[PDB]
Amino acid sequence: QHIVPCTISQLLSATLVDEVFRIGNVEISQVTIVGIIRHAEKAPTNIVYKIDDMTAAPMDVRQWVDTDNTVVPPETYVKVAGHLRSFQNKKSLVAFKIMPLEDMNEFTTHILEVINAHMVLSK
Amino acid sequence: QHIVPCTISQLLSATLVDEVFRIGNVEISQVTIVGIIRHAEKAPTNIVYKIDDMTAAPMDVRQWVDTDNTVVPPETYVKVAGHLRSFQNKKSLVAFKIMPLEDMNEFTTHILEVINAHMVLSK
Amino acid sequence: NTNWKTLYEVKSENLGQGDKPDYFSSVATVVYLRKENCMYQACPTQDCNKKVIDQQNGLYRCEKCDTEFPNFKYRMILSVNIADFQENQWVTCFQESAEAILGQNAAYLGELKDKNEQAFEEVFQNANFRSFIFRVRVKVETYIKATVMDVKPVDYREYGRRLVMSIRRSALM
Amino acid sequence: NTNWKTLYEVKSENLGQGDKPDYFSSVATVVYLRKENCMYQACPTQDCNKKVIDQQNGLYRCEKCDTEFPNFKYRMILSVNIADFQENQWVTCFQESAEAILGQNAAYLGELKDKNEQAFEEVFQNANFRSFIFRVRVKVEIKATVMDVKPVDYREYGRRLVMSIRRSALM
Amino acid sequence: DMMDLPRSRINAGMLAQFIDKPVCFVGRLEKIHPTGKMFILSDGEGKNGTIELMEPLDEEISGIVEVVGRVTAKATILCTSYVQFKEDSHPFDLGLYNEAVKIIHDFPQFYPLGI
Amino acid sequence: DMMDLPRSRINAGMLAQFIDKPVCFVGRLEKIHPTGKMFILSDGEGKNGTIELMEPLDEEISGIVEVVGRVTAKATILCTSYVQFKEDSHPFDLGLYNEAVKIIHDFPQFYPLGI
Ligand SMILES: [Zn+2]
Ligand SMILES: [Zn+2]
Repeated sequence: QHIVPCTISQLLSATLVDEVFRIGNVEISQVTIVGIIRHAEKAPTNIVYKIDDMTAAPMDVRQWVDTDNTVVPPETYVKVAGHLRSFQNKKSLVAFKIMPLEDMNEFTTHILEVINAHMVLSK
Repeated sequence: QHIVPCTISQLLSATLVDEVFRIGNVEISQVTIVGIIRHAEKAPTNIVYKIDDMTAAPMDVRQWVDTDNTVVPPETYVKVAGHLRSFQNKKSLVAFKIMPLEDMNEFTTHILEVINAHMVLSK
Repeated sequence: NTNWKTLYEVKSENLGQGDKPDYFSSVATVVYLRKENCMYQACPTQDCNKKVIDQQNGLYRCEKCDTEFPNFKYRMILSVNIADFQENQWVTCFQESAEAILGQNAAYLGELKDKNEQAFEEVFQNANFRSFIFRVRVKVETYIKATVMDVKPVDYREYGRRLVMSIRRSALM
Repeated sequence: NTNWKTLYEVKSENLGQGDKPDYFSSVATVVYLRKENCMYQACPTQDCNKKVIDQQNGLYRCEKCDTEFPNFKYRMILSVNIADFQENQWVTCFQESAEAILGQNAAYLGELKDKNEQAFEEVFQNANFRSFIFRVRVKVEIKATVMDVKPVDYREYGRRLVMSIRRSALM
Repeated sequence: DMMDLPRSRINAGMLAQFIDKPVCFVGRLEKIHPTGKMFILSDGEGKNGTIELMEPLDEEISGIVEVVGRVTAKATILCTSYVQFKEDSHPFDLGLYNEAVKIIHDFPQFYPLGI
Repeated sequence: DMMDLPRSRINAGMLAQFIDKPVCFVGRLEKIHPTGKMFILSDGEGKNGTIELMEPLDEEISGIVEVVGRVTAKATILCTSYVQFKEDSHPFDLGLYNEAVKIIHDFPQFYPLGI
């Protein structure tokens, strides 16, 4: 179903009471965020990128990679489909997709999509 | 012919190259302005209102009256259609009309029209 | 929604140059009213408005319904100049519009045409430099003519908004 | 010009009830694909595209052309689920669009269906969570039909975006 | 005196970029101090402005009010004059006024307010 | 440290209000001082912001640049790190950017900064 573009600051903030996630009073399932990649570690069960969108401290995004190894280089801009995964009061992002941006305009548009979307959703 | 929405501050800036009038590359003849009446004098030949739009000191606006006397009281917003007259190098306003303000939204809108006006007008 | 335009635009874009007419809307201020032809001799017949011929014989001939009558009918046909911050436009305004722009009825108006050559010019003096929203049809003509389909008193709060969006839109470029 | 609408608007305003169809456009993300039917066997005469019957004798018949043929022509008719920041919607993408969303002509793409069952699953993964500009038809029996899919233009989508936020403060 | 200089139109959001500057604040009256020497106004986006008067109020302010005065070091307005908008015909749309005010500032080349 | 703090997205005409704050400045590479230690970026409204390096440029810079840093007292930006936008595919719309920057700040509540 429906996917909500956010800012990391909106996530770190979200509350999870009532077994659900609510930034403001908007409950979020899946989400997207654009940000730049600060760190990337190939682990053995999934990759772990530290992604910055400047709104807050860069948050962790995890993508489950298989191995029965091409990581996105640091300092490159990526959008990310995924969902807020709270764990021991330590918000994280689980990554369905992770696409690098070819056209940086998409980066700009997100900021707008974010603000636009939350204004509409909120009431 | 055409009639331009302005602020006093812009009127003060207009120059009279070749006995004409310009606010930048804009030739101005007829002009409107909305403002508050700070002073009104009957004079004997026409009325003389000191009109303020908060953008510069209040401008003199005089309109021909007849005597053979309805003066708009002070503290009252009024739009003013009319033309700019440079004389002794000082600038005054000669008033085709002087419609006191009915709906104060008209005054807000004027600001909007002055801005819209000089944008299109400057190519 | 509405076809909002600016005088310069209607000119610039060439509205009414072709086949069928063009309809547009704009806010403008009346800059001038011609007091001459503003009134004509109207067939007295119901809903007919042809111009009756003055048969000096105390009678009036409407060529359209080929009849003659004594009685008269007054009908407005006001040529006007409306202008905005960039341009002006000479528009003709029949009974409907013109009665709005002036304040009275063709009956009340035309009469005062004889009485006081002044109290008359008074209505014309007053009505000038006022603004309205004009719905305006536009089509070419040979010997571009403008006809004022409607006239509403300007709504400012709504023109304010419209203007606002327009500025923002001008910004994006 | 264009009828940009959010999905919650398409639903809300109830496009689809009227006696004639409606068309809107939106920018949405493919959130899911149902590979369940995606392909079907079709009259291999150019331009007829009926679901030929398999006579089980290595001949197929098209009850439209009134003809039995030996050969094929695979055709796409993908059921896609798309979403935006506030709603989702099921549409159905025929030949043209579907190939636009997956990247492979149903022709070629169909044979692989059974060859490598996991290689098929390839596209239905790389295709998911991708975004587009969708042109959509809507009647009732509502029924979304993807008339067209263009890759999203962020600059233009951006402007449209700026103008709506502002329009929003004019309450 | 300030009545003879430009006086910038602003909302609460600007008060701090206008310290010590002669301004023009328009907002709706919310609360007036007992000693009627300090009332407050809510601008068009809701932010609040604190208007201080060198002297106590004669009549009752209320509704939309326009104040002219100079921004204090404490981000307030020492009010030199004020007028009450006329609303007996139509209610003044304060949020629109606010959008204009921001438009004025986004385009000073089209609505000058210096010298 | 810079990089773990919320950085506000601003344009040149905002520098003054972010005196001493951590920011993110996007703009175009105009002048690039000979010491290589300082450079100028023009924002999407044409206005300029001065960027100061603690160690002279290590490379050739051009196009759109994202600078993260703290706002100095002389209203310039002491740069902690910078990035050059990838354009070869689609030219970056610096102006659309700025329009977004204004909105980020007109609507804090829907694009907060910091937790
Ligand atoms: Zn007749
Ligand atoms: Zn067939």
